Amino acid sequence: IKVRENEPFDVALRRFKRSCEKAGVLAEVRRREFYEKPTTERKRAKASAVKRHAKKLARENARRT
Amino acid sequence: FCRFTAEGVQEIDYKDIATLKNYITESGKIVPSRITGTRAKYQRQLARAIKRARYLSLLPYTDRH
Amino acid sequence: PRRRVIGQRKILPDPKFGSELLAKFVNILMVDGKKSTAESIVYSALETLAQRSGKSELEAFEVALENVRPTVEVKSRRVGGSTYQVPVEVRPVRRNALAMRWIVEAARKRGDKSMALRLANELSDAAENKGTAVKKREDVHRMAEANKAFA
Amino acid sequence: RKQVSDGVAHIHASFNNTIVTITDRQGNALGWATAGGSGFRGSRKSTPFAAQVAAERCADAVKEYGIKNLEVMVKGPGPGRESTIRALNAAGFRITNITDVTPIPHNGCRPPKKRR
RNA sequence: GCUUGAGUCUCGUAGAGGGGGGUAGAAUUCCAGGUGUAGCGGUGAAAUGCGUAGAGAUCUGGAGGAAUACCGGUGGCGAAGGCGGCCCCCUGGACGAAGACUGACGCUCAGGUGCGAAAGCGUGGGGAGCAAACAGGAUUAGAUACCCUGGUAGUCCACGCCGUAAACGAUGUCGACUUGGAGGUUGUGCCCUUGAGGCGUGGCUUCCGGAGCUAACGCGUUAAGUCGACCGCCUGGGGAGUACGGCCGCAAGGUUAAAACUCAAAUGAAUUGACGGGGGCCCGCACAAGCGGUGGAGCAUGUGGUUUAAUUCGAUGCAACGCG
Repeated sequence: IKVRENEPFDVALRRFKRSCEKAGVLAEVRRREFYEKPTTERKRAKASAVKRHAKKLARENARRT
Repeated sequence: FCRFTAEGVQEIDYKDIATLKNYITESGKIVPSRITGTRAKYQRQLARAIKRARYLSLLPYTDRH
Repeated sequence: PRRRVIGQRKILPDPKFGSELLAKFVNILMVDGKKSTAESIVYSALETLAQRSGKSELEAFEVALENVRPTVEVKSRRVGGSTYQVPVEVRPVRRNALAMRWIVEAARKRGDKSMALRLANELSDAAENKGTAVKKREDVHRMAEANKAFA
Repeated sequence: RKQVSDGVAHIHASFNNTIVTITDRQGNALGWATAGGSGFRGSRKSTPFAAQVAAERCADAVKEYGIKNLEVMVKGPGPGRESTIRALNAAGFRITNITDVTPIPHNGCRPPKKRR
């Protein structure tokens, strides 16, 4: 959340920011309590994660060519 | 993806921040086992080790300071 | 133009001193297909402004529209919802086009005696930064430059 | 005036405005500017450009403090939070570091349920 | 008698299981001050609102209340509801290793009893945030809605009460048997920790799939497969989980629970379309860039209406109207 970024920088270099939390928590906690959608969204995305693992397992195809 | 707890007898302690400072990030917040290996059992044990550290001020809750 | 990215169409130059630009000016001024009277009108207007200004017709046209050729123009690229004025910088041929067309509509308006005198006095005002066509240029330039918040 | 040496530059970047303020080691304000005050009343002040205009207009009014180098420190999400850094750089302030204190509750108050 | 069911014991393990008590940090709000200024806020845009009494911003100090960022994981625990900061106290269960002990001590249960999210109710505290009701602004044809600014009960704590939920894997509990694959998590035995290991076996567990079953979707060793035991429940849709009566409750209401009358359907799963202010790709003067027109005037002509004795008949959304 804090970087010196030595003046020979010329850069943003704040990949720490969008790599660690800043938006991953803030823009989704800014509102919306609802107490129950976390589990719903959780298992939607988790079904998609297991589906990615299924893709990685069964990724052997013919390319239509 | 090395769990230091594979050869680490004398299981996780809250005084060995020398060893604990590797399971956190620049901010002071615990890292996920999906990215640092760390078999889930020891990940939970080191989670509460880091929490007790933070209580004893051996680690910061955030990098606000 | 869905699939077509088509190019340009051939245009023959000036029968007077050769100028594709002045031919395009003739074709922007032409009405009913009267190319002969269109080129005659432009010929007399440029030669009258040339005796006035003491520059040849090509240079008079050049730095008399160069004060009306625009830089940025406004478009409505609606994204994520409502439509708002994104200013696109205009390509050079679009500059030529908009400039000539504003001058020609300015001459259609501003009626003094005859279209020749109208257009000639008009691009004299555009050479000295005074006409309704250059006022159109500057009003597009402040219709943009107030929407820079979109780039 | 008071010839202050160096300072910090807070960018409270919200979803609507982008408040730029300049402060010092001790945390006292020397001047400020905002994308809503710099024109851009409404739909434009929630854009990244108006944010950099605010940063320029806040580089204004601190030329009288001789502030040499700036510790830019941002806060919150929004279209700003990067264009204000660009402008605080292009204004000729030696950006010595780019940190933030963007506040994160450790699961504290319940947030408003807004926006159906 | 017996040990293969069921238990007890010795050693440990994992855990947001439970109740009681402390405590920490981030953060929102409030209070006081410092600096500083005309804006803040909010939205699709606004406006109510806040602000020159000097706010929003930044800083320091103080108060108080609720929930515990990351760890976080179809990960764990629990009968179900449900339970997630850390620490302490009392406490339940699960399960693994080996060995011993009892010797059918079992399974299921009407009525009965107990626990039972949230809302809600009584008594007393508390009250930061959020927020029914409420008020204002805005939208709209109206808008007692969404949206915005506020905001009371309430959410919080103790003690009672209610006793319902899509209380839902919509899947009663117990036991046996019947091909597989990859996982997650928690035990443990063996071999070389020979160096992040390999071979077995217990528990809980997520996903695909075989035989079978099913109306189909699907279930598929955690069955909706093959069976056994006990329980609950159903018998067309609406009337109706309603009325009356009983029991409970302070009240809200809960539980048990009909009838007349009326319809010949209501319903499930899947199929082909059509449609979407669903998604992806694409095309047309469809739009965008541009030129010229119509709508205004006069006239030609066709049409509706009116008129007349007749103003023949027909086309009369695009796809009728200078049309037959």
